[PDB]
Amino acid sequence: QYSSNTQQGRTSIVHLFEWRWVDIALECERYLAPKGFGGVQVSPPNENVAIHNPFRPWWERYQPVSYKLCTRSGNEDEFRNMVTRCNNVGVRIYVDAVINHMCGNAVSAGTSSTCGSYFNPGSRDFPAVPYSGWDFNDGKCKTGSGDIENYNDATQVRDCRLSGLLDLALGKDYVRSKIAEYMNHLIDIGVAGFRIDASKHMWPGDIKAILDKLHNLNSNWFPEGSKPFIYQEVIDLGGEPIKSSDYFGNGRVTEFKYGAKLGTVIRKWNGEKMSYLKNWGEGWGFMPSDRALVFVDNHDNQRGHGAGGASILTFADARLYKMAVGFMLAHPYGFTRVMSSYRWPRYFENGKDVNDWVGPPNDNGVTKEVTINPDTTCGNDWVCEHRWRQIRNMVNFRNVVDGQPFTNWYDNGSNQVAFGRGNRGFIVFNNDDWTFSLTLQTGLPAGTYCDVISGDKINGNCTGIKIYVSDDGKAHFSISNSAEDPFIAIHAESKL
Ligand SMILES: C[C@H]1O[C@H](O[C@H]2[C@H](O)[C@@H](O)[C@@H](O[C@@H]3C(CO)=C[C@H](N[C@H]4[C@H](O)[C@@H](O)[C@@H](O[C@H]5[C@H](O)[C@@H](O)[C@@H](O)O[C@@H]5CO)O[C@@H]4C)[C@H](O)[C@H]3O)O[C@@H]2CO)[C@H](O)[C@@H](O)[C@@H]1N
Ligand SMILES: [Ca+2]
Ligand SMILES: [Cl-]
Repeated sequence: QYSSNTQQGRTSIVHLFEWRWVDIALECERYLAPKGFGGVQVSPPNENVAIHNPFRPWWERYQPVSYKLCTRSGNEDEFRNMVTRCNNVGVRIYVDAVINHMCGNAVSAGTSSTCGSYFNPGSRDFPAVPYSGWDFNDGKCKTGSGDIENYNDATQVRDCRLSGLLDLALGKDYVRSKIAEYMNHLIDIGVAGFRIDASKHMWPGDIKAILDKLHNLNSNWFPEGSKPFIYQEVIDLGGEPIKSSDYFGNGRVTEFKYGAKLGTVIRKWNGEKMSYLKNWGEGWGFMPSDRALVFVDNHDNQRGHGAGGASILTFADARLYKMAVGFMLAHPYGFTRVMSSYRWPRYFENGKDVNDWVGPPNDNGVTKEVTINPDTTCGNDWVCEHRWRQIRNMVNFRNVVDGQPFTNWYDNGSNQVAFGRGNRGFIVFNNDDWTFSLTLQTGLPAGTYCDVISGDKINGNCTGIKIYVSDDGKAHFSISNSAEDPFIAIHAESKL
């Protein structure tokens, strides 16, 4: 469950948050494959509650009504077509699996769901599964409200209702079997693994019992005996009884300390600075590298949900965000996930965004297609971070340096730092208020290299900055603090 199952030499996944299946399939073919992306995390593919107040929020997708593959992203046929077309070009698909709970206990009964299935939360009736009152934890929870009241009590965190969401009885074999049926349907289609949503709210032993029922990956694309890649969402920032390490038996775990601390460093908040990143990783108290799923922001914390945190960097602070993402992709710690977002009407009212619920770009609830502008950016209000040159070219940097040791570290005692990955790549950052200009040891063979942050290599020339590495591996770097991108990266495949 720890191996990504990506094609050899592809090292990252991109979260195409709320994108339609037909758009993802085209994106695999035209962009992700030739650019070396390993895989795509998709939003929940299972039928959910259509919530009309507020209007079609992104979060309605975390309120399941059935395991039918019918959502605003498209139907079962479109889902199958996407997975096929992606695997056929060597790009994997990872599913966001919502298995802790069904919908909110106070949603009205009826057929207001993305596939028209009837459901009755009040009587616990979900006949398209089917589930009944017998399949929920109402009798097991011991709080007055039936909802989670206290994160200091590990038992109620697992047995009671997260924010009123109907809590599935994952202790019983019937429920475990219905969930396993859904996941096996996905695996046979050609899915390479799963983000397990709300993992903190399930017993690690109940997750195990469901994963024991899973098939091996589809033998047309994957070697015999391949297991789905599993990464679990657990928010463990310290100081509560549940620990991310309680989940290592099942797969990888999301390391939320990563993006909170890196955002603080890059913003230079709290007395922190880039020279302290010399021991980034386990030195900062993070979980082991071989268990971590890392990221700068995710779909929750980029809009103040989940753990939130003011330090989080997102597309909305583009200049610092590209640097943070650039550091993450150059550094060997963890398995990396890049976010891909949409814009929404951000409106603050006593220091909270009251529009944090807004769903993807839409026409009366119908998801807008991803259009591609002539300069290769996206229209219709999709951000497409994954197509920003500085991010895409760092996704390739990580592939080119895969397996190479962290070496040749330099720092000025403040916010000018540089490091190498073996003899395959070198990266230089200026986050200080003055120019960085210095001759440094790169570890690279002699030659002319294109800086892949400012430009691209094409036809034996560069479109941006060029760096000249001499016979002893040294090169001069000059980065103004006023630079729009104040970092430089070169690697073995950017050499002329
Ligand atoms: C009925 C309910 O509907 C709406 O709730 C929505 C939320 O606002 C959305 O954020 C979204 O939640 C998703 C989800 C549930 O499917 C789980 C994910 N993330 C969770 C995390 O798993 C939880 O543990 C919890 O995090 C807490 C930490 O564990 C604590 O340590 C501490 O830091 O507090 C945090 C915050 O409580 O909540 C996280 C968000 C998943 O990725 C989420 O996207 O969807 C739900 C369901 O629609 C309404 O917003 C709400 O008011 C209604 N009561
Ligand atoms: Ca639970
Ligand atoms: Cl996540």
